[PDB]
Amino acid sequence: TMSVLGHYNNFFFAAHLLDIAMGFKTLRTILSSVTHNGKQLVLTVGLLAVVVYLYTVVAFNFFRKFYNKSEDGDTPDMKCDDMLTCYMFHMYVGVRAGGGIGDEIEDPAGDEYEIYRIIFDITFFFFVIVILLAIIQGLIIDAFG
Amino acid sequence: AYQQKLLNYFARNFYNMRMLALFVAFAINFILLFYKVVHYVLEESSGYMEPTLRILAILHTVISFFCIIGYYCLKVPLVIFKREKEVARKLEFDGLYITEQPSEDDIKGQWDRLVINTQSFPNNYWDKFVKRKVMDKYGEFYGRDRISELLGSAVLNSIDVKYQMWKLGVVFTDNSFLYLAWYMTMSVLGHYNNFFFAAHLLDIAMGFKTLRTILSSVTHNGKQLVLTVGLLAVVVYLYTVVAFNFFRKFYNKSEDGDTPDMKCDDMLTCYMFHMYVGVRAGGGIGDEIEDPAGDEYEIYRIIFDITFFFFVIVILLAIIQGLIIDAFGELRDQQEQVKEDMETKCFICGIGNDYFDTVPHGFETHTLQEHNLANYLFFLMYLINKDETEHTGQESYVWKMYQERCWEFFPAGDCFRKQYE
Amino acid sequence: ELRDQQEQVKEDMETKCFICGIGNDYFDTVPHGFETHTLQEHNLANYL
Amino acid sequence: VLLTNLSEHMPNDTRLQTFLELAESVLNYFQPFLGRIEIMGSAKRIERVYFEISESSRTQWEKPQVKESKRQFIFDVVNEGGEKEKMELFVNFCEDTIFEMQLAAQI
Ligand SMILES: Cn1c(=O)c2c(ncn2C)n(C)c1=O
Ligand SMILES: [Ca+2]
Ligand SMILES: [Zn+2]
Ligand SMILES: [Zn+2]
Repeated sequence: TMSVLGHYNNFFFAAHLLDIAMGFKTLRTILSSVTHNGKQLVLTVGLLAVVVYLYTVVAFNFFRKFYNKSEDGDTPDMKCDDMLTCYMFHMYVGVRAGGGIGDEIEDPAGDEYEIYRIIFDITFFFFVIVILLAIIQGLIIDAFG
Repeated sequence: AYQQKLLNYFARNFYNMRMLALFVAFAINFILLFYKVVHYVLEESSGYMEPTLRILAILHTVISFFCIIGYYCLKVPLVIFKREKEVARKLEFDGLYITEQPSEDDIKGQWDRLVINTQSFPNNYWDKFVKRKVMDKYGEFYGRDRISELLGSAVLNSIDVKYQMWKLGVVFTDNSFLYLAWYMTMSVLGHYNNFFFAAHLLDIAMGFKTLRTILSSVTHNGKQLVLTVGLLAVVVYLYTVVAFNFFRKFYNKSEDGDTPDMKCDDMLTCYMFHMYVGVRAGGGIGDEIEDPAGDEYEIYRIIFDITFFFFVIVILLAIIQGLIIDAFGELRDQQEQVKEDMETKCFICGIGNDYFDTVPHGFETHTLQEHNLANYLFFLMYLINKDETEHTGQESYVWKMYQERCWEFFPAGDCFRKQYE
Repeated sequence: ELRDQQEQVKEDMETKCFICGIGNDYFDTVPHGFETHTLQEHNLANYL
Repeated sequence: VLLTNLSEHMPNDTRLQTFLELAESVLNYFQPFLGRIEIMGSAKRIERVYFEISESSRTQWEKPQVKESKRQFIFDVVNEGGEKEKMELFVNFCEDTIFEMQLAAQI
């Protein structure tokens, strides 16, 4: 049915190349090295989801001024003051961050809650970037062994 | 009218009660994505969902209250049955409150320095004749009438008073009971405020245990991980001395100097700056600092960048990851080790998986028949069931062995195949 | 490497004895023996 | 339980062994009911003594809420412990198991 669409359309018709997953079995070492351990890996996804579902409550209740995806405020200044919006924002950005969510956010330079902001950055900087990366890698390499 | 009649129902579904109790908490925290600022509740659906939210915010709470009811049935006094059995046999063998009077520690035990005199003392354990028995063990030595007296609708004042207070004082010292009591206080705030009230979702850390593999894979190793935090702190407490004594011109968080040019020339300030930035750096602290292009100490600056670039970014990242993956291998090896030792030679005789399967299909049946560990428990039911007037010599014998709390009769290395040829 | 080395040392202490060093099983062929066999028949501080 | 003990103490017969295959069907009905344990009843040797399994109590045992605590206990005792009171730990474990099944009977 994959090969049907040559008469129809090469929208997905050249995408037959999944068949390497059952053609050669040399690669299936790697795929098995994933696939037995994935039953916890979906739980890793779930815990990611809920810890950012936690984090999106925090500044939403406390640092909406530190929300700014604004183009320097003179534009229609953009801050996700809806829980779902900043949630998806952390999902898009703070997941793909690397340098931390404090990179892509208002830094404080004199705020009342500046140290709260800083410690929020630090807790993100560890608990996402260090921890879950290391979780997935260590899962994979204990799967190797 | 219905009181103790329905009482069995509550522990009878208490686990399923707990499951639906945690099941509500998703849909509790789910709707708060539909928020808007002031606090606005959006309903882009059948608009009676907000009154059902008003329903469920207290519905979950009375569910959790019913969970504490079913728990107060279930995992209650069996624990204090164990505690009471313990203290009874320890006063029996020992006379700790009579002869030993234990120290300022064991607040759990020192709490039972107030249960000694209590009237229905094994109120759910066994028998109170053991009190008179240990009076006869000890009262002739020290004080006969002293230590015995030291022991001892119309429900108007006919209650265990201080025994009940002792019982509660033990009852408070439980993990899971306090866990669910804390969960109840979590569920309080639906009548108060959903500031933190939808944050019940910690309960997944004790609901499913499938995830607890991961959490244990952390939590046994964290005792060094706090030291990793400490060494991070002190090595950056070192690094913040260096440029503070030597490269304050290379400090610049300035907006190109024409502004009120910003350089952390205070040790605490640049320390917190490295903590905020150089920790979250990735590309190195030389990224977010003055590069040199002709400085006298340019190579010093460069080598400072390099030493940072390694010793932070490489090293401590790798430290935490390698800690985690050796924690992985440790826990997996421990688990399968346990599995093997169960699936080797027996628990009871414990001689050879090969040995009782020297004859084919034997060892598993040798387990299931010659050792069959639940059957010894069944046998104890059998013995505690019947009467010693009708015991056989084996029966009365091992009964008395258990009465002595001795346990010699179990097979060391001496099974039936081992007995003969 | 270091974890395996450490627990290796632990096992070899907790196997058969240091002195005779025959069998953890062997002096606990009779029950509760081998630890006492250590603590009495070998009891290493006692030689000191 | 008599004739099975005769079989157990005396195998390697014919006339007993043909009597051991004579008509034995309630025998096979009788195997939730009889317990066969292995003790040393101060005989300075093994003793294979048998007894009855109250199958109602055994069904009361057949639920979980205990079987995972059983396997937990298994992990505990293979994990560590003073290696002689591990049977004593099993005794206490059984006593609490008795307490559990006793309290879960009335459900
Ligand atoms: C009262 N009582 C006992 O005295 C007892 C016992 N098991 C052993 N003993 C000794 N059980 C279950 C018990 O209820
Ligand atoms: Ca008799
Ligand atoms: Zn055995
Ligand atoms: Zn020795």
